[PDB]
Amino acid sequence: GITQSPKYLFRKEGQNVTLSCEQNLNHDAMYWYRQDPGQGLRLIYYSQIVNDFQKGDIAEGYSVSREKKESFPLTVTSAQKNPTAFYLCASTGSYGYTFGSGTRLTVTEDLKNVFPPEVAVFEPSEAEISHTQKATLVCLATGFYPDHVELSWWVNGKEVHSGVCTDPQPLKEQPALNDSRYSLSSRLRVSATFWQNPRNHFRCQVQFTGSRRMTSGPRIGPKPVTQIVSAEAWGRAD
Amino acid sequence: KAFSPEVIPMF
Amino acid sequence: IQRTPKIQVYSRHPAENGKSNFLNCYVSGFHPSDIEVDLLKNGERIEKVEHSDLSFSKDWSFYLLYYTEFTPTEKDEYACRVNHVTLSQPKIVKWDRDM
Amino acid sequence: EDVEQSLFLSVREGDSSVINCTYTDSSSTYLYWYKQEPGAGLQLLTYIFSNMDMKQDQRLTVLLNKKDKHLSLRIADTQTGDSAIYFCAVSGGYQKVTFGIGTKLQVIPNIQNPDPAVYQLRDSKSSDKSVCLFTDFDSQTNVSQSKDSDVYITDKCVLDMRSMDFKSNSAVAWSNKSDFACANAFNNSIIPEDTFFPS
Amino acid sequence: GSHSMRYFYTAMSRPGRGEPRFIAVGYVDDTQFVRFDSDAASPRMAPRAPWIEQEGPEYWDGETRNMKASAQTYRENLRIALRYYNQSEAGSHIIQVMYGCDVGPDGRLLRGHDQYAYDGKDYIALNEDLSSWTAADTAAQIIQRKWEAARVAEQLRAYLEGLCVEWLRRYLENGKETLQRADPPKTHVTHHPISDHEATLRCWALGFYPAEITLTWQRDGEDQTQDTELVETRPAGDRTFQKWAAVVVPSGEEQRYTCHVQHEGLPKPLTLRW
Repeated sequence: GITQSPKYLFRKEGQNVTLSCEQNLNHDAMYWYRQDPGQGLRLIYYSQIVNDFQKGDIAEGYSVSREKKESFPLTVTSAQKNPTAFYLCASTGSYGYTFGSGTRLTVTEDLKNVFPPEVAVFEPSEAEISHTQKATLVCLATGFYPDHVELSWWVNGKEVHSGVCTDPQPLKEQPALNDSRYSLSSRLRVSATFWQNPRNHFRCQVQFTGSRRMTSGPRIGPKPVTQIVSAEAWGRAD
Repeated sequence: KAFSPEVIPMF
Repeated sequence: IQRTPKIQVYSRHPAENGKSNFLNCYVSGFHPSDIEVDLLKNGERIEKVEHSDLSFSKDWSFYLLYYTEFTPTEKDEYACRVNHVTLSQPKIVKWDRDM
Repeated sequence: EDVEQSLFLSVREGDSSVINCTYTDSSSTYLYWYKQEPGAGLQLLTYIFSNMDMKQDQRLTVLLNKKDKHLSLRIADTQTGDSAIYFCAVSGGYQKVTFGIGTKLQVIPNIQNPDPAVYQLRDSKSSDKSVCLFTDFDSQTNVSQSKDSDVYITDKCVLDMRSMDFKSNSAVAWSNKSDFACANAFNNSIIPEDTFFPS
Repeated sequence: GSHSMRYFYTAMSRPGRGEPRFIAVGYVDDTQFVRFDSDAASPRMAPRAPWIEQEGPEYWDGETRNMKASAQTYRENLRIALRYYNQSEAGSHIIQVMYGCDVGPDGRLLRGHDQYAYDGKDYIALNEDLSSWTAADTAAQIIQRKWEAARVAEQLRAYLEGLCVEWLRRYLENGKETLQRADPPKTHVTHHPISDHEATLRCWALGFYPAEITLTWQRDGEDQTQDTELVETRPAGDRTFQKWAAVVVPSGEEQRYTCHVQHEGLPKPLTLRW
């Protein structure tokens, strides 16, 4: 019913950003919340009807509009010294709320720290195969910042969901640092015989959401832009 | 005391 | 759609000349709610005049009680003057201490 | 308004979980449960009016003690997909809701025949600096953070081979050190028997 | 079927003048206990009966926030009605709302109520089953479908079966001295000569509570309905009520006429002569 795009957003300190929220549910009322660790859901702004907006509990530095139904775009200014949050758009028609899938905003001091992931696949060990008749592949996405990745596994050109486990949480390369780069691992486990079939193709794919066109980059390294990084393997017959 | 609707009785 | 006000003018207690009482004008059965009610003493409009809170009967028509504190005598005469969209001109209903 | 719920909560798969909530205001006549997968939105599960003692929907049962201002959610025969954050919420009307902080519910799968082992995987591409995999351990096993700073070890996570109807735990370790060998890459922690295999 | 609680809302659009006026009033039986007017300096739910004053500040705050919010609801409902009926935005219109519960002597629900009107005519009404709606017209029919889909009945049924019943029981206990002690009428008969042959006998009932009363005239113990002038029951102003009944009677023949008074506050039905 409600769609929020994009799923991740990245902005330099002191720069306006408008988050998108669209609905096909025909509800009158829509709402904007934020969610932070060690805190639940704090209201920001709400709109019971088109052309009307009311401040929530924490509006300091936010602005919204409602000109049509269907849509309720939030804008984050140089609000607090903490605009980094998970933002959830919501609507009501009958008891309770319908929620969008949320947008993550990360606001940084400076872009010097943004990096795309490096992606590598690691092939199953011969021993696991002999001991269990199962084969576990492993994918590592390393050195990325911010933590805005979507990792997926693709078997013979189509995304798989069965047999896959991806870390719920990234590892910080250096856990003390605020702006540490990140690592994430995933596993795909298949039958021994499936991995042993050399016509089976295995691709680990990492969508990274980084910089856009109109973000300035002076570093001599390539600009860490929104991109897909992949690594692959074919099956090994014995 | 008065009725306090969760869901507006909107026409 | 449109209903014309019913009117009763009366006192809170049986009228005794020289004693303190209240003078009521109960205006009921009307629609819409906009109404002008004035109490009169010898043709003159009384100033300290209050009313109850707008309410309505099962048939959606409105009622109101207008009242003022007063001392009846035998020489003074009282009335209620009502105006409303359903009316040609203001209807004046005289106070009758026996009704 | 002030709603309190346990951060709490880990149950075995097949057992029954109960999540608790209390609220302070008598005007809270609309009471709710939502669940959230981390990274996604809240999904409405139940609502109840303060009028009612209990309400049931499939595997979910909500009881309310209006006197004790106490709301509970019972999940019958918990499954792996029940693992999530659970939020009670209360409103006095106009959807002016107060959400609790949320209760993270962890559903532990029963590993049928555990075969805890560490394996070494080779890079499909370049040479060395590769990964070790600790898998098939039961769900009591901890798996601890890395002693060394240049060694990365992940949390355990549960993988469901649905076609085979087979669940299993695993944790992944790697390092750029050459004196790093899989033999004792996981040895830095508590529980199971011992370690290595690879041929 | 001893008791009832009732709330009435009046929402009056007045294009040209300010925003639409919103007035709410609450009753237990025939006693007004509460009042809200969106026109006041600072709009607040305010007491109108001694026994409600004992509710604390958070009762008053909660009721106030509800009324301010209910104002907004009906302010918008006026605009929707304006569209459904294709009316000029220059015209003044009125939405009215009624709801409440009836309880028996036991304190148990007999039935609930929730009806809405537009410009003095029925619009939509909750059925007695508190689960379904009856629309008065094709415009209200759209509302019914909206309210059906949004399941608006569920919350109303919960209010009426629960909070409505429980607060009414509370109020009847707190105000028992006044709400549960019926004040019998004070009755007298007056004589008004209209000529030589005829005089009016007027039978008075004064200072009674509740409003429900029966006054009848008999001649030689037989009824006189066609010949009885009845006025509508009217408020005294002090929370009590008045009524009178009159019959035109021949002179000398006054002793054959009897006035009969029934009211819950009298131990027995009265019989009065001049």
